[PDB]
Amino acid sequence: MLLPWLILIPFIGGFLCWQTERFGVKVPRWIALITMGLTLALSLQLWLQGGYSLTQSAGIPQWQSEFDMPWIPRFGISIHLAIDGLSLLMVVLTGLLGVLAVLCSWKEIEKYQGFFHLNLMWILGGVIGVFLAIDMFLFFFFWEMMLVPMYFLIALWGHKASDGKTRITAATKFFIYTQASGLVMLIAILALVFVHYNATGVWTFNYEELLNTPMSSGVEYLLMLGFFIAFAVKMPVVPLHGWLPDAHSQAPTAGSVDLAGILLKTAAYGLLRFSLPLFPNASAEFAPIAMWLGVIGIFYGAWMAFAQTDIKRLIAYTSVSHMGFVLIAIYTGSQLAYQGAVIQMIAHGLSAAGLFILCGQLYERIHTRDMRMMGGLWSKMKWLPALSLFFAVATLGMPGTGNFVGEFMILFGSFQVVPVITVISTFGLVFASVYSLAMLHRAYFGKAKSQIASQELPGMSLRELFMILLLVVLLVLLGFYPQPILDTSHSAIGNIQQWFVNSV
Amino acid sequence: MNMLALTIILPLIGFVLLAFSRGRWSENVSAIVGVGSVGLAALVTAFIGVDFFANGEQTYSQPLWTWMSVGDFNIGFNLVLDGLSLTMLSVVTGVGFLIHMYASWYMRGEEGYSRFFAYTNLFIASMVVLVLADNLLLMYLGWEGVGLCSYLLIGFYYTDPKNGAAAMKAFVVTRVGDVFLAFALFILYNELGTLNFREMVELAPAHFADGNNMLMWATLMLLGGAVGKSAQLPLQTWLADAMAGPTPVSALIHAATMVTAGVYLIARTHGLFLMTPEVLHLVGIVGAVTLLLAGFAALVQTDIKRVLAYSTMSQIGYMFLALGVQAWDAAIFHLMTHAFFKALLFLASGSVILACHHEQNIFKMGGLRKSIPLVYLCFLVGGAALSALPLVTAGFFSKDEILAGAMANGHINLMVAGLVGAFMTSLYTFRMIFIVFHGKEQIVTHSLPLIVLLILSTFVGALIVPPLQGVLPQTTELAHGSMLTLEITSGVVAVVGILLAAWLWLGKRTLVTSIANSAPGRLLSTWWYNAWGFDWLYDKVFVKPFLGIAWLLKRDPLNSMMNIPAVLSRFAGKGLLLSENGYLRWYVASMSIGAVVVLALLMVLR
Ligand SMILES: CCCCCCCCCCCCCCCCCC(=O)OC[C@H](COP(=O)(O)OCCN)OC(=O)CCCCCCCCCCCCCCCCC
Ligand SMILES: CCCCCCCCCCCCCCCCCC(=O)OC[C@H](COP(=O)(O)OCCN)OC(=O)CCCCCCCCCCCCCCCCC
Ligand SMILES: CCCCCCCCCCCCCCCCCC(=O)OC[C@H](COP(=O)(O)OCCN)OC(=O)CCCCCCCCCCCCCCCCC
Ligand SMILES: CCCCCCCCCCCCCCCCCC(=O)OC[C@H](COP(=O)(O)OCCN)OC(=O)CCCCCCCCCCCCCCCCC
Ligand SMILES: CCCCCCCCCCCCCCCCCC(=O)OC[C@H](COP(=O)(O)OCCN)OC(=O)CCCCCCCCCCCCCCCCC
Ligand SMILES: CCCCCCCCCCCCCCCCCC(=O)OC[C@H](COP(=O)(O)OCCN)OC(=O)CCCCCCCCCCCCCCCCC
Ligand SMILES: CCCCCCCCCCCCCCCCCCCC
Repeated sequence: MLLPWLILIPFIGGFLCWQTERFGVKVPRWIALITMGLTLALSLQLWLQGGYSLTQSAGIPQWQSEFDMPWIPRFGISIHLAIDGLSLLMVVLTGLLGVLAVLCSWKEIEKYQGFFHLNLMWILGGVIGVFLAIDMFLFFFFWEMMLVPMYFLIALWGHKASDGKTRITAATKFFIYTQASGLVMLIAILALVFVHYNATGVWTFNYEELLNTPMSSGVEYLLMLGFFIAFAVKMPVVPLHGWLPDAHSQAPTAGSVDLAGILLKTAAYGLLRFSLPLFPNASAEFAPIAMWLGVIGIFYGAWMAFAQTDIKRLIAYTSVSHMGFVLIAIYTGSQLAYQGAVIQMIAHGLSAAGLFILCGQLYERIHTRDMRMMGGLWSKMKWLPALSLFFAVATLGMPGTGNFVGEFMILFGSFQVVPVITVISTFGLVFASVYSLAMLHRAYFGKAKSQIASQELPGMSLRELFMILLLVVLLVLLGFYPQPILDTSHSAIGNIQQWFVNSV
Repeated sequence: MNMLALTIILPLIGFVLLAFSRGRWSENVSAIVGVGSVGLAALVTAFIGVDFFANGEQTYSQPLWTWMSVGDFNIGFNLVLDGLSLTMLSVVTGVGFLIHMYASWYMRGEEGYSRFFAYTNLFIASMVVLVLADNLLLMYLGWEGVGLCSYLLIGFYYTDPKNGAAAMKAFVVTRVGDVFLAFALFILYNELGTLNFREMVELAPAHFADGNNMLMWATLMLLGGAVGKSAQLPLQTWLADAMAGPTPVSALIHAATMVTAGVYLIARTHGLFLMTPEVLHLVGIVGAVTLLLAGFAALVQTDIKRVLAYSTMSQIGYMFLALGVQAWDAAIFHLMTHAFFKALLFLASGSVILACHHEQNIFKMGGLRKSIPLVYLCFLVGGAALSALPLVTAGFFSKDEILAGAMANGHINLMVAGLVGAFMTSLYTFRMIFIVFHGKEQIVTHSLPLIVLLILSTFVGALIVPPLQGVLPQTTELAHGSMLTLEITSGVVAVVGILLAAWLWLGKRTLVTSIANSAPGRLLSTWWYNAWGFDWLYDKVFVKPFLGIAWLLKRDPLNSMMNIPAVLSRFAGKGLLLSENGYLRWYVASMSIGAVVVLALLMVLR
């Protein structure tokens, strides 16, 4: 019931930020803040009223809330939303990151701020719709709908220091990758729908009805291959990964647009929700390839991030390595590894949000991003280097932050399933510590090798410090007490794991 | 006894307050907050010990909450307290309090006062978590917090990039050790389904009745994590380089907190190593080799802090040898004594450095006994305790217990290694003492810790016993004649090492300069100065290929591989655009070509 409002409130809010620019340039930021606060409040109200902690696993489908409306009755297409523990967790994370993104661009008084805010809210609404839709056409619709505002934000409101041609090139590369992968996913969806139509005679796109689809061996492999191409481009999984550092480099200066659409794990959610229950045997056979791809992605992202002279590209390849960890977790078939994957995804979103916000604030202070131009910044900034030290400590898998709980439950489940990939991924954790230390010592420690890093810099504002400390508090509380997050998503993970291991 | 969580709450409160102070408080207030948090932890430790001894040595358990609960994976936030945990906690709190008072005197006039005190308070809290945890995951939390605080304290003078490189090497080697510890954690949870120590020692022999290979692997990776944190073979190369922090940082790392974590790992999980005797023998062999190599490296070292580090290395090697001969109480008693005199030696070395107002090699100074009599006395008694001087020093009693347990269990090669290591220990210790304090002169907040460690490095430290009865198994008792001749042999070895040091370095270095210039002397001194080429081997085997792969991959080859179809599409479009030349005759010719192609295809496929 509240899910259509959960999707439409960002869209109506973005339309309001566009329309209320005539009353002032400082108005659409307040409107966007109000509507993301309303979205987050609705998500938290769904969390409180759901009773997710006391919910027990009953098998797919099992939704805490469900909405149906016919959209295209010729193909049996419905605007069909459904929320359970995992989807609610991702919706809450999306709302929190949207509030952080709206706050992160609070000092932009540009003449066209209203369209920027509409663009951001439409990205957030598309991400929420991806997390909520259980109709194949609607899920694909939101999946490709959240990319046009992404493209326009990167291309027009991107990094002003870089040339326009590089911004358009990076945005076009990102759009081409994501939309071609979405098209392949659509072809897999259509072939699955047609297989179900020949087997049954009923036109439908519903996830619940397409679950019991009798398919031969080889067709199911192709369908899961298309789904995995989409969910591996947007994860990212190597070699389908260059769009992520190219778009992070040319992202807008404040870093809000990084948090809005690039930083939310829609692809791994789709792997958990759509790839494994619909195609269990084919995913079971593709598990070694995906797990070795995750190992190669971890080490490729580590060696990439160590060799990066750009901070934003370093955080992008950190995201690549941690998403490789999640990809290893997803194809294990273990409840403990799945719960660790959920915790790791939430904690990695929080840590990368803190890292990108601190990098944006640092670029506001110093107007450069090259590691050969900073050094010894601890003595010049009041708050930024210690908070960045905390967040780089979080991204190396340090206990006390939720990332450690994430990768360690992932590796416990993986060692229960596959030990060699577990031990190689732990060496990947060593590599993660290596590049985090390299970034810390190239950025804030040492002696200054530039003139702009030889002067005293102004301290951070109250709102940026407040939101970064909020991220710090959330990461620490997730590291020390991850139990409410674990009990929130216990039923959905249980249903997915039981459906995966009971149909092989 | 119920205030066991206060020993972590108070240092955590101190660390949080001193971090968020950001130097805005005065140095008096920051020092008061830091050393008062550590002193409150020490006082709560004293009350806990009083209640523990008044309760008849009963193990106490205080759960706080549940960390993780995913199906059968149940990890709890529980603290435990037995005799071993009480000994560890008392050592950490007392030695940290003395070091904190010394640092409150020592860091005066320095930047990052609150940062230093916050990092040391977090170090104390993480070590208390390490020594109080009842499950391996909470102990891993304390383990990694201890490693993080070691990284943050070694590179305290961040302006020099060499300190940052030292902190890098320290954290990377300790992280490899923590990955081996994680390997052991994964194996133990996969086998027994639990991470509690008592549950391991309860349902380990029932599960491993048929096969013992996985338990052997688990104990091997436990040993790997232990030697990762205790700076032993083969993960020892970080310590001498990671000297880069201040003197109280080195004292806290070498004496109280950091390198005793591996010994606490081996002694805490003693049952699992007891059912795998080959791994325990490997622990003993690793300790023996580490102490021998540490002695040979400390014999030629020219820096006082570096030879103190290799002395710490040889002491932890003796401790690992004691663990490998099933002498657990001797190992923990040696932890107590070695923490006391190594803290004393490092504080005296810091006083020497501040008196010399520069970090120089030991050959630069000489005849410093007249300038600083108290520091000379501190260094003398610390060297006497480190060299196991009989009947006056606690180090003699602790080492005597170590070799008594070693000889009483049928280990003779380890006995020979221990005797040679004691001889070399006395040799390098009083070599450094006679070089730095004898020759020709060229150039209340701290006296109290020096006096306390002055007292505790003597036989007063040997008067203190740890309450390890009922926690660790009892050692096999040696014969009275064998124990007497072992004490006589150890004392004789100590005094002949003292006399050889007085022959060789107290007088004019003639035979030292006779054996120095020879080519065997050059090769042996070059080999022993560079830690037997272990750091060079790890640079050529793990660091250089890593840098080479990073330089080879910095251009993102997979991105170019996936961008190849874009180049193919551009080239194909450019080639196809040549047909649009704008000539009408070519258009008619192409239309006729298409007609021919269509008709030929229809005729062929008919
Ligand atoms: C797992 C593998 C199998 C499944 C694959 C599924 C498909 C999705 C994932 C792969 C997508 C690969 C996309 C590669 C090109 C990315 C777009 C790009 O780089 O555009 C920028 C570039 C122009 O930039 P610039 O370098 O400045 O050009 C100089 C000219 N002025 O633009 C250009 O140079 C021209 C761009 C033309 C349009 C893009 C290229 C389309 C090629 C076909 C795409 C379909 C997939 C075919 C197989 C791909 C390889 C396996
Ligand atoms: C302009 C130039 C540049 C741009 C263009 C570049 C090229 C674009 C086109 C690329 C794709 C080519 C065609 C790929 C699909 C091939 C399908 C195929 O061979 O199917 C045969 C068989 C069908 O199954 P069948 O046995 O008939 O089932 C009935 C009874 N079992 O199939 C099977 O039995 C299953 C076969 C599975 C393996 C084949 C598919 C490989 C997919 C490769 C990409 C993904 C690889 C994995 C992920 C990588 C990392 C993301
Ligand atoms: C560059 C991107 C685009 C790439 C090219 C476009 C997609 C190419 C897909 C190639 C598929 C090759 C299939 C070869 C066998 C065909 C004959 C066959 O076996 O048909 C079986 C069946 C019809 O007979 P039926 O009585 O329905 O039997 C039910 C069996 N389940 O058949 C059916 O019911 C329908 C079978 C459909 C199979 C899935 C097709 C789409 C799969 C997703 C996309 C391709 C794989 C992922 C990407 C690869 C790399 C690009
Ligand atoms: C690792 C160091 C030592 C541990 C202390 C510090 C840990 C990190 C502090 C921040 C995060 C704290 C997260 C937990 C807060 C307390 C809430 C809690 O856990 O409640 C659970 C429990 C009551 O529920 P119960 O059912 O018994 O739980 C079992 C599972 N159902 O609750 C209880 O039974 C009561 C538990 C009370 C615990 C009070 C701890 C106060 C700590 C103050 C620290 C101040 C500094 C924080 C930052 C430090 C640096 C990171
Ligand atoms: C738990 C027991 C032990 C178990 C193992 C735990 C291991 C993991 C611990 C993770 C926590 C972070 C550890 C590293 C943080 C280092 C921060 C730091 O260096 O702070 C010092 C700095 C002030 O130092 P200074 O250099 O003088 O000032 C800057 C220049 N003007 O300070 C500043 O500039 C301001 C403060 C910066 C951030 C301090 C730490 C924040 C995170 C912890 C507290 C979070 C808030 C408390 C509530 C939590 C939720 C209940
Ligand atoms: C012998 C038996 C036991 C073996 C156990 C496993 C191996 C243990 C290795 C221990 C030694 C590690 C030494 C690491 C030193 C790190 C410090 C260092 O060298 O720093 C230099 C450099 C600084 O970085 P930068 O930011 O560029 O500097 C700014 C300007 N100074 O930073 C660098 O150059 C970065 C160096 C990164 C090193 C990464 C090491 C990864 C180790 C992976 C182990 C894999 C084991 C299995 C291998 C396959 C076996 C079949
Ligand atoms: C999806 C966003 C997640 C943000 C991080 C949340 C981490 C969990 C914090 C839970 C609260 C912990 C402290 C209070 C515990 C109260 C327990 C009450 C029942 C015993």
